[PDB]
Order: sequence, then C-alpha cells, then structure tokens
Amino acid sequence: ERVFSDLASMVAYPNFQVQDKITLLGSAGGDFTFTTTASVVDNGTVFAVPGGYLLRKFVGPAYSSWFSNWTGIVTFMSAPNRHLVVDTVLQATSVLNIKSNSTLEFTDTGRILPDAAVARQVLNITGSAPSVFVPLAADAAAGSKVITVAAGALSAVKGTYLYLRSNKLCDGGPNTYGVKISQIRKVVGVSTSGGVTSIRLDKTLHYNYYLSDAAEVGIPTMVENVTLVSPYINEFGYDDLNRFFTIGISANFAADLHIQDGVIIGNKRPGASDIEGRSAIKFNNCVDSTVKGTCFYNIGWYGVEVLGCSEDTEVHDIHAMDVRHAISLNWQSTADGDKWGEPIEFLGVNCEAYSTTQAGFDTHDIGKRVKFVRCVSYDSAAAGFQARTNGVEYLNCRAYRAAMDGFASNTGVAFPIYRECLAYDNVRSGFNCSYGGGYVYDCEAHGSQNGVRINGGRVKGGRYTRNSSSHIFVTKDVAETAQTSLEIDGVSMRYDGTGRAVYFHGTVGIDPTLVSMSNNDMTGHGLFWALLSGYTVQPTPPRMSRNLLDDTGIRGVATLVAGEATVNARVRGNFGSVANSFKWVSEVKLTRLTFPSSAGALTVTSVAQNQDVPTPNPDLNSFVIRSSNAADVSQVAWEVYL
Amino acid sequence: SMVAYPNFQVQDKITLLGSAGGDFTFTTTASVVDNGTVFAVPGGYLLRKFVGPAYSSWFSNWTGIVTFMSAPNRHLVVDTVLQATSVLNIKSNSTLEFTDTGRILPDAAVARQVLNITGSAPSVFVPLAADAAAGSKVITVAAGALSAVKGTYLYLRSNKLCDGGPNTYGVKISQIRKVVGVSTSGGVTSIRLDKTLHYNYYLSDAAEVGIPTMVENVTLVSPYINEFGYDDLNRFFTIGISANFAADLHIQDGVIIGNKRPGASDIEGRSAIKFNNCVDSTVKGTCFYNIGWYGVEVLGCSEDTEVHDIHAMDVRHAISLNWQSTADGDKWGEPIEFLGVNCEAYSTTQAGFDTHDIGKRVKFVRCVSYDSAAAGFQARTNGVEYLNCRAYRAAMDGFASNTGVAFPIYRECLAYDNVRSGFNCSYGGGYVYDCEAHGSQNGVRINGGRVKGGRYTRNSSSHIFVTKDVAETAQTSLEIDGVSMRYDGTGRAVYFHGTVGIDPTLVSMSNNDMTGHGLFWALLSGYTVQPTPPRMSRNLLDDTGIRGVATLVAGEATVNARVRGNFGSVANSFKWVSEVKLTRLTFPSSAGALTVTSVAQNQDVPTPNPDLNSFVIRSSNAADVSQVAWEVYL
Amino acid sequence: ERVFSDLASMVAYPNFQVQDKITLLGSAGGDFTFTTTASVVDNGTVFAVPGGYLLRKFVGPAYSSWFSNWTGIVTFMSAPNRHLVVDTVLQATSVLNIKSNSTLEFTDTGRILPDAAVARQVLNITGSAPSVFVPLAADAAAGSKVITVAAGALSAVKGTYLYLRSNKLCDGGPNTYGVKISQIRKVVGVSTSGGVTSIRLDKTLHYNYYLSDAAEVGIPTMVENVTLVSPYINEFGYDDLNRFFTIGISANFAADLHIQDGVIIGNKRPGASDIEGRSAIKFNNCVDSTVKGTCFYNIGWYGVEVLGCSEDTEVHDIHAMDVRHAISLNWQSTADGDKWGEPIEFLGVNCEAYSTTQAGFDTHDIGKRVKFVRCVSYDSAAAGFQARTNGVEYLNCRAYRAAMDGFASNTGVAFPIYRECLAYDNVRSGFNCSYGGGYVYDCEAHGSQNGVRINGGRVKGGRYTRNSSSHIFVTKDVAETAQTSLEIDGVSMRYDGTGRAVYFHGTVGIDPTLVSMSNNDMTGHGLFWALLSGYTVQPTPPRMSRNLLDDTGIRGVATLVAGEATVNARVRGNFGSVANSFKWVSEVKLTRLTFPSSAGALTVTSVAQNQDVPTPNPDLNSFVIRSSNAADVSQVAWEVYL
Ligand SMILES: CC(=O)O[C@H]1[C@H](O)[C@H](O[C@@H]2[C@@H](O)[C@H](O)O[C@H](CO)[C@H]2O)O[C@@H](C)[C@H]1O[C@@H]1OC(C(=O)O)=C[C@@H]2O[C@@](C)(C(=O)O)O[C@@H]12
Ligand SMILES: CC(=O)O[C@H]1[C@H](O)[C@H](O[C@@H]2[C@@H](O)[C@H](O)O[C@H](CO)[C@H]2O)O[C@@H](C)[C@H]1O[C@@H]1OC(C(=O)O)=C[C@@H]2O[C@@](C)(C(=O)O)O[C@@H]12
Ligand SMILES: CC(=O)O[C@H]1[C@H](O)[C@H](O[C@@H]2[C@@H](O)[C@H](O)O[C@H](CO)[C@H]2O)O[C@@H](C)[C@H]1O[C@@H]1OC(C(=O)O)=C[C@@H]2O[C@@](C)(C(=O)O)O[C@@H]12
Repeated sequence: ERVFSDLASMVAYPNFQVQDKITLLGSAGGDFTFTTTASVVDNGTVFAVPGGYLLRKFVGPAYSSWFSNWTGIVTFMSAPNRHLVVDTVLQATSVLNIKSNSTLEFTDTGRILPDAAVARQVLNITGSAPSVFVPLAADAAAGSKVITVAAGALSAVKGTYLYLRSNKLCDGGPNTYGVKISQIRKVVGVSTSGGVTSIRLDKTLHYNYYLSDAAEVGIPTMVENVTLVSPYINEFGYDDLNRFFTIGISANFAADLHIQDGVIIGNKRPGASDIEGRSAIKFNNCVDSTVKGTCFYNIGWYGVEVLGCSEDTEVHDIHAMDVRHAISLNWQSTADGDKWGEPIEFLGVNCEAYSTTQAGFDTHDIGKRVKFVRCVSYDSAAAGFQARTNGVEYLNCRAYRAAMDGFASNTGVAFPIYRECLAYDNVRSGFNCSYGGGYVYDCEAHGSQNGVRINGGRVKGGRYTRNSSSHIFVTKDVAETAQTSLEIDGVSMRYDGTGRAVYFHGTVGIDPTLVSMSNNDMTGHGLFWALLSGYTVQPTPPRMSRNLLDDTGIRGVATLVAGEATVNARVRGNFGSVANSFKWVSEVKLTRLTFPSSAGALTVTSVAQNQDVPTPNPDLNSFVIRSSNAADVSQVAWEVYL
Repeated sequence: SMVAYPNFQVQDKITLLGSAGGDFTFTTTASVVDNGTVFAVPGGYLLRKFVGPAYSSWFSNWTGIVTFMSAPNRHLVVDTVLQATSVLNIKSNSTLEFTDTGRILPDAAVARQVLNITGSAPSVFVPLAADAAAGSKVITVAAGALSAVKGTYLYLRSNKLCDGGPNTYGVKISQIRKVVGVSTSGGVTSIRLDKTLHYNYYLSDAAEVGIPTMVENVTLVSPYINEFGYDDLNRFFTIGISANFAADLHIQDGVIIGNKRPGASDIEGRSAIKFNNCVDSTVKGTCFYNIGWYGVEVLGCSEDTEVHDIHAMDVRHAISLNWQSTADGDKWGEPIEFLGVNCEAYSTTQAGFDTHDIGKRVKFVRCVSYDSAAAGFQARTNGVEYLNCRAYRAAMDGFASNTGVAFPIYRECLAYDNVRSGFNCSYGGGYVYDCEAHGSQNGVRINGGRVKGGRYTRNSSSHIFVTKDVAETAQTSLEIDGVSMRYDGTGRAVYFHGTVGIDPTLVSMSNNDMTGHGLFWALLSGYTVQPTPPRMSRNLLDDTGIRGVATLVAGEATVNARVRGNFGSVANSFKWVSEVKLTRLTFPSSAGALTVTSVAQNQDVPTPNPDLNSFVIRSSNAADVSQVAWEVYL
Repeated sequence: ERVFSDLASMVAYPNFQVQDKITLLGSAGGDFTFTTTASVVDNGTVFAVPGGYLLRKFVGPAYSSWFSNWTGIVTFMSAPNRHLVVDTVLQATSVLNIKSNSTLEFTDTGRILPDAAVARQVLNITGSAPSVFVPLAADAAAGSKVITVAAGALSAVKGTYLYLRSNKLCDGGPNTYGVKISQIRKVVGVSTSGGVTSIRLDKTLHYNYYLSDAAEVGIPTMVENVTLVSPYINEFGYDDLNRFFTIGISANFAADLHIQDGVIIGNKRPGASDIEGRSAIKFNNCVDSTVKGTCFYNIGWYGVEVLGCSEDTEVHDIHAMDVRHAISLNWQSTADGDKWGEPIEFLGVNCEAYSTTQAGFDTHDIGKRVKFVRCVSYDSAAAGFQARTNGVEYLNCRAYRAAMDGFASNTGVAFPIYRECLAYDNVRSGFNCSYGGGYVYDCEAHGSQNGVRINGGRVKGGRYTRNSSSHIFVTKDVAETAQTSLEIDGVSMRYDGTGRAVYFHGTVGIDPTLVSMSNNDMTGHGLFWALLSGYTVQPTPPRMSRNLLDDTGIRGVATLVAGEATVNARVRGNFGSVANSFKWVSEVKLTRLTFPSSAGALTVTSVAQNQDVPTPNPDLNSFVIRSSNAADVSQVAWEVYL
C-alpha cells in the first residue's frame, strides 16, 4: 500500500518491493508494478526508481496524458505493437516514428502541434529499399504468380515482402524522366527444386521482368499494419505563431497503412504561395494503403501525394481546401540518378477540392490503372482534373469554375476517358483532350468558351450548353500534334443563343473530313452550325448522318403533279466558296406513300433559301421533289435532316 | 453513503463499491455535480479517476447523464438501458457511443425530442462591403464590423431567392463557411473562406454576414433510440436526433424505432434524424423503423451532407430534402451538395427518396425503393441526378418529377412493376439515359427531353408515352434514340397523347429496336386531325424478310419482304412507310436511278401474313437488269 | 484488503467473504468480488474458489489476456451480450461460438491460431431453422407487407424473426437442383381480428407465397447483432506447421453480422488444389450482413460464400489471393433431400481477386438482384467473372489475363448485363455471353482471341482492339442454343493490324440477318470487316446502316457532265458468291449542291476496286454517279459509308 500525490515523490521511494500495491495521484495517475527487470523508460508507462522500474498496470491503449513529455511519447512509439491514444495537446520537438502493428488514435481534443522553431516532418512511417539485389533465375512475364532465384541467394520468408526491379521503363505514361520499373510483393509460398527457389507471390507481376533488363529482387524493410485514427496535426491560428511543418505524415515502404479522418492544417500561410515538397500526406512505395475522410487546409504542396511503386492505394471522402493539388500521383526526378517505381492501381472516390492553386486532382507522367470516381473540384486556379499519364479514367466527376479547363490532359498524354463527367462554368473548356486524343462519353459541359477541345477520339452522347465559341472545338495543343479520327455521335449541342455546334481549327491543320457527325441534336444553329478559322481553301466537310438542325418545317407530305412539287420547309445549305465555310445541304429523306403507275425515281432539287432583309424567314425556304417520270402523281413523305 | 463522509482530504485514495463503483479524488475546487463523475460531499467534491471514456453505468440517473453531456469535450459510452425524462443535448468535440446492449428509451410521460445538437444563428449581421460573386474565396466587411476568428464560422445571407428549384415559398439564400484567413487594409477586412460561395452575394440584395455559434465535431456511434415493443408501452418521441447549426456531425449505424405505431398514420415533423443548417455532416448505416415522418430530413443551408447505407422501413420518406414555410416570415437556406448512396427503403407511405422544391447538386447513387405507396423517387427541385437507382412496385411511378420541376437526370436506373410508370418526367422534361422500365402501364411518361438507350418491356399501354401532366405544360423536342422497345405481347412502342396537345413532329426516333410491333408501333388518342409523324431514321421494325437481293427484269422487280405502312386518313393514326435502303450490286450499262413503289400488304383472313407483303423496285431505265440489295427499316 | 501475488494463491484462499476487497497483482491481474451465486467459470472473468466464485470487476470490454486458456474464451463467448478484445495470440482447440449482441475485436497482435491436430471451424455464428411451421392462412403475393396465420397458431413477437417457405422453386436462375423458396423477415407489427393474426413485416415478400404451394412460416432462432472487428485467423508460415482449418467464419441464421477488415489465411497449402467446402467466410441464411475490407490468402474454397436465403448481403473492399472464387453465391445440392433459399439483393463493391483457381467472382444457378460494382479480377485460371444466375449486373468491373473469358455466363444462363466493364488480355474472350444472350453496354475488350462472344442481345457503344480473330464473334456455346436478334450499334471496332470486326459462325447455325449493325467505327478493315466460317451456301448479310469503313476518300463533290461523273473514292464491296463471304457494297449518300434545269434522279453504278498484288491501292478505287437526265450537270456531294 504505497500512495503518492505526485510523480517526484513516487520515483524517489527506495523501498519498492515486487508485491507492493503502488498508486500515483494527479493528471498522469494510475497503478504501478515494481520490477528489477531492465525496462525501457519513457516516463509514461515505465519510470526509473531506486533498485528498479515502475511499470504502469493497464490493458487496452496507452494515453498521452500518462507521459511527462514529448520525448517519452517518441520513446514509447519507437517499439512495435503500440496502441497510443492522444488525449492531450502535444507539442512536438522532433519527428514521431511509428513502427509495425501500431495504432495512433486521437480523441476530439488530442493534437500534435508542430515545432514553431524548425519546420520538420510530424509523423513518419519509414521502411527502406533493399541494400542488395539478386538476379532472377529466369524471365518472369507479366501475370507471373511465381518468381525464381538461385537456391540460397535470397532469404525469402512467408508473410514478408520482396522488391523487384529492372531497367525496363515505367510504361503508364510518357515518363519523361525515364523512371524504371519496380513492384513490392508479399511472399506467400516457397519451394526449391533443382537448385532453384520458386517464390509464390500474393499478387501477380504487372510488367515483364526479364533478364535482358537486368531483372532482380531484394528484401526491403517494410513497416506494416499502422493505423492512424483521426490524426489532428496543427491547429487554426498556427500562422500567427509561425508554426509550420514540412510533410505531415510521410510513409516510405509501408504496407497496410490506413489513415482515417483527422485534420491536417497549415504548412504554408493561408492563401500563400506553394512550397515544393510540403505535402500533407505522402505515400512513397506503399502498398494496400489508404486515406479515408481526412480534411486538409492551407497546404503548401499536395494533400495526398502518391509516388514510387505505390500499389492498391485508395483515397476516399477527403476534403481539401487551399492546397496545390488535393491528390497528386507523382513522378521522380532522375536529374541526380536512376529512380524506380510508378503508382499502380489507384482509386480516388468521393473527394472534394476547393481553391487549389494548381489542378484539383492530378497525375504526373507515370502511373497505371488510375481512376477517379465521383470527385469534385471547385474554383481551381488551373484545371479541375489533370491527367499526365495515359488512359486515366474518370467516372461521374464534376468540375466547377476552373480558371482553365474542367478536365484536361497535357503535352504528349494519350486518351483520358471521361464517363458521365460534368463541367460547369470552367473558363476555357469543360474537357481539353486536344493533346493526344480523348474519349468523352455522355459528358456535359456548360458555361465555357468551348465545351470540349479535342484533336481525335470520340464524343458520344452528352449535352452541351452556354459555350460562347462552340460546343465542340476540333483543335490541337500545338500544330505538330497529330489529328486522328473523331466521332461525334448522339451529342446534344443545340443552339441556345451562344456558340456554334462545332469549330474546325484550320490554323493548326484540322481536316474536317477526319470528323464524322451522326445523330446529333444541333437544333437552332441554322446556317451557323459550324465555325471555321485559318483555312486557305474551302475544306471538305465531315461525313454527316441524320443530325437534327431544325424543329419546324421538317416533316410533311407533298403530292406530285406532272412529276414535281415545291415544298416549303426548313431545308438548308451553303453553296458558296468562302474559305472558312463548308459547302453542304440538308439530307432530305423521301418515301413514297401512294403508288400510281407513273411512279419514278425521286430527287431533291431547286433548294431555295429566303433572304428577306433585314432578317431571313426560313419557313419560306423551299425545295423541289422531282420524279424521273414526268407523269408522276405520287404522294411523297419528306423528312429534313442534316 | 460516500457523499456523507465528513472528513475527506486531498491526499486520500477513495473507493466506491457497487454498479457505479470506482476510485475517487477529493477536491475543494468548484465542480459540476452529475452523480457519476462528480459527487458533492461535505466541504467539497469527489471526482472519479479515469482515462478514456465515461460510462453510463457510472451515473445514478438520466439527469446526471444530461448534466455530463451539457459540456463540450465529452466521450460517453452508453453501456446500460437509459430511461429518458428530458432531452439529451450534445455539445462540441463530443462522442456518444453505444455498446451492443446500451439504449435510450424515450420519456413515456411526455413525447419529446431525444437527442439535440444545437448551435445558434448569429445575433447580429453586418453588410458585405462589396459584391461577392459565385466562386468568391474571400468576402469583405468594414474594418472593425466584426471579429472573424480563424477556425470559426460565418453565416452569409441575402434577399436573393434560392435557385435550386421552383422555390414556391420564396426561401432566401444562405450559406455557412469557415474562416481560414483574415487581413485588414485600408478600412476593409478581407476574410478568406474554406469553401467558395455558390451564389452571387450582392449589396443590392442586402448581402450580409454574421457569426453563428456552431456545435462542431460530434460523433454518434450506434445510437439505439427506443426498442421493439415500444407501442405496447405507448412510448413514442417526436424527433429522434435534431441538429441545427452543426458542423462535422457524423452518425454511424444504430437503430431508431417507433415515433408512430407500426403501419400507423404519419405525424407532421416527426423525423428520425433532422439536419437543419448542418455542414460536412453524415448518416452512415443507420436503420429506421416505424417513423411518423422522414428517416433523414435535410433542410436549411445544409451543405456537403451525405447519407450512406441506411435501411428505412415503414416511414414517410426514407430521405427528404425539405423546404421551409415562409407563411410567418422570411426563411433562409436550401441544401447544397447532397449525396444519398446505397440506401434502401421499404413500404414508405410517400416517396421513398424525396426532395421538396429547393436544393442544389442533389445526387442519389445506387439507392433502392420497394413498395412505396407513392413514387419510389420524387424530385421537386431541378436537375436531380440518379445513378444506377432502382424502384420496385411503387403504387404510382418508379421515378417522378412533379408540377413545375425541370429535367431530372436518370442514368442506368431500373424500374420494375411500378403500377403507373417507370419514369414520369412529364411535368417539365427529363433526361432518361440507358434506363429500363418493366411491368408498368407505360415505361416512360415524358413531355420533352431525351430517352437514349435502355430497354423497356411488359408495359401494358406503351413503352414510351409522350404526354404532359396538364395540357398547359409546354411540349419541347423529344429525342428517342437507341432504345430497345420491342413487342413482347404487351403495349405499343410509343403513345402520342393528342388529348393534351402533343405534336408528334417534335419527336425524333432514330436507331430504336421496335421489332415485332408491325403496324401497331404507335398508339394515338385525342387527335381530331391526322397528325404528321415524328422524324424516323433507321429503326428496326421486323427481324425476318428484311434483307435480300433482287434482280431487275426490264427495269423492275417485285420483292416479297416485311415492308410496312399505313396510308389511311384516320385521325388517331400516322401515314408512314418503311425506309427501304437500296444498293446496286451489278453494273450493267442500263443502270438507272432506283425507287420503291407498289407497297402491298397481305390481308389473310384469320391472320395476315407479312412474309407475303411486297414492294417493287423500279429503275428510271426501262432496260435495267441490275442486281439490287434491299434492306428494310422504319 | 486481500491482495494476492499469483492466481494459484488467490483461488486456493479458503476464507473469502462478500465484503472482501480482493486484488490480483501481475499477470491477468485486477480487482475481484466474491459471490456464492452459481457463476459460469471461465478462468478470466469468473474463477471457482472455496465456497463460491470470484468475479472480475470491470467496465468496457473484456480482454483475452485475462484468461488462463482457450477453453475459457469459448466459455465466455458462449453467452450473448459479450464484448471481448483479443489482445493475445490464442491457440484454438475447439470452435469458438459467438452469440447475439456480441463484439469480438482484435488488436494488432491478437490472433486465433487454428489447431494443427484437427482441421475444424474457427468462428461459428449459428442460429437454427424453425422447429415447427404453420400454414399461411391466405395467399401472400410478392410485395405483401403482411402475412396471415390462424389466431393462436404461432406467437409472433415484435422485433423477432420469421422464416417463410413454400414448394415454389427459386426463380433467380436455371435452378437445376430445384431449390425451393424461403425468406427471413422481422416482425414489426401484430394484430388479431376474426380468428386471423396479421403479422406486419420489416420488408416485403419477394415471391408469391401460395397455399397451393404449401406456403408456411416458422420462428427461427437467429443470432443477431454480431460485430467482428479485424479478425486475424491463422498466420503466414502455417503450412510449415501443417496448421489448417475448414471454414474460418461460418454463419447460419444470423442477422446484422458485420465483419470489418482482418486477415484469414491458410486452410490449404499455398497454390495447392481446391478443397471442397473450405471457405473463409460462409453466410448461410443471413440477413443484413456484410464483409468489408477483409483480406484472404491461400483458401481451399471461396473467400466469401453466400447461400440459402441470404438477403441484403454486401461485400466491400476485399482482397483475395489464391482462392477458388473470391466471392461465390451458391446453390444447395438436393441429392439427399429438399433445400430452400437463394440469395436476394447482393452487392460486391471495390473487391480485388488475384490468382483464383476458378472464376474470380461467381454465382451458381440461383440468386436474385446480384450486382458487382468496380470489382477487379487478375490472372484467374478460369473466368474473371462467372454468372450462372439470370440477369447479373456488372458496373465498371475489370478483368485481366483470365485463362478463359474476362466475363462469362454459362450453359442455360440468360442475359448478364455489363456496363462500362473493361477486359484486358483475357486469353479467349473479353465477354462470353454466347450461352443465352447478353447486354454489353459501353464495354471494352483488348488482347483476346475475340472481344465479345455473343448469340443474341446487344453490343452498344464501347471499344475493341487487339483481338486476334475478331472484335465481335456471333456464335453459340452449342448449336442447339437459340440465336436471337443482335444489335451492334455505336461500337468502335477498328482495324489495328489484328482481327476482323465481326465473325459470323455458320458452323453453329448463325443467320447473319438476325444481326443489325448501325453507326459502328470499322475503319481500316477494308474488304475484310467480316469473317465467316462453316457456311455451305452464301448467307445474306446483316442490315447495315451508316457505319464507317474508311477514313480517306470518303467525302467530296463531283460535277456531272452529260449526266455522269467518275469519282475516285474508297468505295468498297464484294460481288462474289463464295459461301464464307457476304455480297455487299458501300452506302453512298448523294446530295445535290447545284440546281440546273437538267437535274435528275441520282444513282451509284460502276464500282471499281483496285486489286494490285501484293498491295491493293484504295486511292485508285472509283464509282460513277449517274443521273436519270442525260443532260444533268449538277454538282453532287458524296459520302461513303458501310
Ligand atoms: C522523395 C522526393 O524527392 O520527393 C520530392 C517531392 O515528390 C517533390 O517533387 C517535386 C514534384 O512534386 C514536382 O512536381 O516535380 C519536381 C521535379 O520536376 C519534384 O521536385 O518535391 C521535392 C522537393 C521532393 O520533396 C522532398 O521529399 C522529402 C521526403 O522526405 O520525401 C523531403 C523534403 O522536404 C522538403 C519540403 C524540402 O526539404 O524541401 O521537400 C521534400
Ligand atoms: C420484381 C419482380 O418480382 O418481377 C417479376 C415480375 O413481376 C414477373 O413475375 C412473374 C409473374 O409475371 C408470373 O405471372 O408469376 C410468376 C411466378 O409467381 C412471377 O415470377 O416476372 C418475373 C420474371 C419477375 O420479373 C423479373 O424480376 C426481376 C427482379 O429483380 O425481381 C428482374 C427481372 O428483369 C426482367 C425485366 C428480365 O430481364 O426478364 O424481368 C424481371
Ligand atoms: C451447407 C453445405 O452443404 O455446404 C456445402 C458447401 O456449400 C459446398 O457445396 C458445394 C458447392 O460449393 C459446389 O459448387 O457444388 C457442390 C454440389 O455440386 C456442393 O457440394 O461444399 C459442400 C461440401 C458443403 O460444405 C460443407 O458445409 C459445412 C457447413 O458447416 O456448412 C461444413 C463442411 O465442412 C467441409 C469442409 C467438409 O466437411 O468437408 O465442407 C463443409
């Protein structure tokens, strides 16, 4: 029975015995066990005393309120298998390292305040790359379940990881730095026969790992199974105390790092210039790791930065406000030497970005199997969404009021895919995939200079309004870029008092005949469905099939007399030779409804367009139906398309 | 009695026994008695020693639980069955977590609210110093006009009307924002906001701003309100969880039951969960049974609200975004940015999933309504978007808009066995993209817009019904393209409603599969003069006798084929004929221009045989002997 | 105050009295109360002592570190209303049963290691079927909110459950075993009038329950409200210790069973043959139950198996590696007698499967309202996704490198629905719905022998490349299967140096006229857009409307002279009679642009195609526009389609 009113009196007591019941009162109070066994002092769970150590008695988590200082918290978390609840406002004076099979959980009032004296990292989860590699014993193609090495070359242990690499270049995108391939894999099976060890992997290989590329494998040091529950890093008012940090949570060679909720604030001043490298959360070479629900304010660089061979990474439900990019998959500069790894299998879902200084959601020029689902960007100073790697897919994403494009690719980038994406009031365009093609499926763009900028690919379905120049702008980033075929099919791009339907950019070498336009609603554009600029000679039009140009005077029945009838209808065309124009006329579909013996072959001729001044009346436009038989008295149904 | 012991000292270790037992510290410093963590004793107080959460089993009474939670910064685990006798208020930075057996049973003496999370509107407003357009990051006020503290909130409003929908009450705009930066220069304070403004806030609309006192960062883990059998004990409540001026309120799982008797009449206002002027707040996984009004009610300027994974059974609406009656004076705020995802509703007395006539950026994703007494889904604000939602067995429409409501958007939504229609957007247009409706009177009722893709079957009247709610509603252009609307022994493909003034020439029909309807692809009623048909391009009407090769002899060939047409003058009919595409396959010197004539249709007496229908290919050159490919479309 | 240093000392003490304050120091330590009331000994929370029992005093969860042995853990969880945190490595020697209103939660080091001596089940959550049934008093149609029974036949308590069944057969799929219908429902209201009890249900009925099918109802015993937080069953290295199990988590007649995260490993050796029945998680007759986040390695049977009348089941975010199927909805063999129940309302979302020995994601031939959303299968030894019940829906799913088909139905199975699904490098096909039709909407298949195999239905939109035989293969599983109409519309199926656009399989009786092809991009295929085999007489072609076959020489303007003009253009056709070929020609759309008095009806003739060897030159192809008027001098716009 030993009770102490304060810590100093408890730890000075010389007579502790192993059988004593020991109690401390006050803010870090609790019950303790005396031992002579060497114990790791942290002044929270273990205290030094004369003749031994006091160990706090507890089950379940430890609490930050038990600790005398930050240094002790660091000591405690330097071991694996820790569960610490941050129930106090901690003042960091160093990085907090978290080790495997550990949980750091915050109560609603728990905080880590970074050091105002020195900008540094706050939480680190730090493995490392192998120091030594061994060659594969044989080529391992993409899809391989097993890799092979010489028997005894590598100590592969089931449940631990391998890091594979070769000189093959990352292939997700343009890869201008020439980053080389790597992947992290878990060992799940081992067998040895004929001097070769076959190592079965959790997941299959996503490139060919060939001996001609010096394919090799080593054992990384991973930090696995770390859970960060509601991390609260910094606090509002930080800027008045000059209290910043560099990277909030930095992970390297982590597996199953899961970050839930929390708020990370203030590694730059509010609204201030970007600061290179100062991301809130950084996943470098991390596998099966996620961020879900976290909020970000006033961040110098990226909210969530994903790089190296980070694989099966997901970001859900984040809110990022005043950051450079909310999410950015990154490249690695090879200016000072080789680098390995591109992200593989990335999901961003239900994320929100406001007032990003650069793209809301971003990739650089490497990365594979990147998907954004139901994300939204508001008021970006650049694009809402930027793809710089090939074939990035966007499902039901939305971009509002980007200063440039709602959604864009960039120089050298191939065929982003936009499905049911919606773009509102972005200044330049809704979708800009004029760099290297795009697939724009059932998308909408409203309130831009042009709805879609595109050099090739497909615009299928969707709906476009309030675009001042045109709904679709067939153009390029630069004239040197190749135009490819463009299908525009099933698109609603009606006249609403704003721009034209389609703008063909002769200035950069657009050939309109590489465009095909079928079954589009172009109602109301009249003679001004197309805009053309920069043509030296009148170009040939796109192929056009069964588009709608008018909604009145577009179907009826005429009765031939002596093989002819004149029909008033909104038939349309241009027969001039002006360089920035097309020569074209309506497709008038004719079907015979009575069957006299004088039935002949039918044609449209004598297209006349009323040119009353001041303003033309298109209901007095007309065409003639003429029969090859001069006695024809057939009733003929007529239908007017573009 | 521990609370009677006269000679307590600060030095003591103290122990209570029993169901609320534990270790205690004596103190003289002032403390709020709750008879669970703080007890009054002679000359001072006993404070329970603990780390981590408090437990309801520590408390002598409900009133003590209420006192405990009346402060912020509380974590309480409900590990017992609590009997309420008053409202439980929850304050900022607090968590209320329920164990497997913990419950709050409502007050049986007074039907009242169970949980309240209530911030307050500003007590004073100041005018904006300058116009702030939609998209503004910063607002301005006169220097000294108010004190904007970083991390706290502002409430903006003006006389501009909410613009998400028809807004028949004339609710005015408001939004809640967080202050993230402040600077003052030249007599003007510039306040940087977390999120940008979603309306123009103009001096001419008396745009103004004030400081609300928000309740922020509240987590309700598995709330269990009431229990089965409540009705035998006549034990009800009014609103289960009512929140107003809350930020980051997150409700996870739990079960809320019984503010009406099972299957009983609805009761105005008795929603299970109500979010009024809440920002960044969510309901995920909660189950609802026997609710007099809405499962989750969302109103005021609630912004970035989400409801995921709920199950609601025997409620008025599972989710309803609400208006505010202005009968007694001005009101402000419409919901902005709402997501309902993976929610399920059964046996709703009104629409399964609902909005009233305001609200912006409202999305339902993979929600399902079963056996609604009204619609599965009802949109009363403009441009509500539905992604992969499903409606089964609604008594009226699977999905519907309503009077004056513009263009809901349905993407890959599926409607099964709804009595009246799958989709009813006949009030003000709709966009029906790759949807399906099966088992109704009409698959889609629509006055204008687009039906693109999708598949329709088992609709007794027609797959598509071109009609209006009332004759005074404007018909607009309608595109029907790429739709599978085949004959399956039930209704026709498209019904044109002459009674309400439908002009079929405003409809365009391209590349649809109308196989099997024969002469009965269209239904018409209410016409007194034969209307002109829609434009029609390359639709499929028959699957047999629809392609071949003919050889002209002396400029002509008679071809047996399923060519079709109507050439009569009956008011409720169209004059039309097949589009027969002709292509020449051999190239004699006598090649001339080709045409279709002499369309003849078999009239065999029990049942006509359309394989004996025919047409003639005739050339302008009477010697033409060309081989000619023919293809029959509608 | 009674204080003890060790447990043996404490439980041997002969003189305990109810008023004693009792403390155990050290291991499994804490505070205790003595009682004479019969208590269930578990050597963790309850200990036998002379004259009665010691009960541990605590609030919040129990901990496995309190218990002397596994047997005690089992005893503790044998009662309902338990919260146990597994904070130690437990060695199982028996099945752990979990009862209602209970939570079993694992810390990062907590584990249950199965018994190496005997393969058995690890966790069981086991209710039971009714012991007695009563007939319904009246027919209850699908959609019924209420069922009726004779007053007094059964006592239906609000908040408890009912189990309904009849002799009607399950109707979700082919149901070759003749499994009969059942459902589980919760009672929410009861009233009795005129000798009839009306029972109001939580959810409506999904079949017609008829007296003529012997419709009946009984009270099952359910295990309700069980939460398993991060279950860790077995560990890597298990195979070196021959340490396996049968079923990891087996549930029957459970409601609101929610399993979160965790890892289940090793009921077979890594890469070994499948073992029938050894699923990781099994939900039989479970309602409102979910698996979210769990990882699976080296499983003999299914990752998550769903069977019986399991209703409103969801599987989210799982990773399954080296299993038979990641998810499988199952039938029930009726070889030894009747069985009841098919799954109803199933969602699989954001799940990943690697190296499955059979289909990645599977159903058997029953089940209703089954949906997979954003799931991905890699490197399956069979299909990526297999549907054996009717109308399974797939949204944005992906299949890579399946040994057979990315996505497939099977014998007798109707119309799976694929929306925006993507298939890469699957050996045989991307989509194989040739057994009973399919709906293939905006899908993509790349790197297969054929992109889509299909006998009827719709291929609408989407994009197909790098398919060695053809992009679309119109075929059947067996000749006896009915061909139905097939619509191919809006599909990008261009020539890229690989296969043809569409292959018509005459061998199995395909009539190409049942196929219609509109507005497809077939650019580059030339005369080789179709493959045909097995025809003995030349078949008639599909209907074709406004497809794209060439990208150059496809639009221009000709000027007639004396009623004719020769036009150089990439017009195409075949006029031969070879059995495995079509007779066809380009659709050339002609529109008049000038209107001379000599305007006549216009036609295409004299199609001429260059046949240079080795390489034909399509820039030398031509056709003639001829007018019915011999003096016609019209300018005529021409456009070349297929
Ligand atoms: C590992 C590393 O070098 O990280 C990069 C980081 O990704 C970032 O790279 C930028 C990239 O975002 C940009 O788009 O392209 C540039 C190349 O053209 C590239 O430089 O920023 C640089 C500075 C690196 O960031 C540093 O990384 C780490 C770390 O621990 O991983 C610490 C450094 O701290 C600061 C803030 C710093 O010391 O300046 O930058 C961090
Ligand atoms: C919602 C549903 O149960 O639909 C039933 C539909 O009502 C109909 O029921 C039949 C009824 O016509 C017949 O007379 O009695 C039968 C036996 O009791 C009864 O089954 O048809 C069946 C096939 C159901 O319709 C299918 O149901 C569902 C579903 O989720 O329940 C989806 C199917 O999609 C289609 C359109 C299809 O593709 O065939 O049919 C739906
Ligand atoms: C309840 C039951 O009988 O379960 C089946 C299980 O679903 C599985 O059935 C297979 C099915 O997967 C396959 O596709 O079709 C087969 C019929 O053709 C069918 O047999 O496997 C069988 C063996 C049953 O599994 C057993 O179920 C249970 C249980 O508790 O539910 C325990 C048994 O343990 C083993 C591993 C065993 O004893 O072998 O199998 C389990």
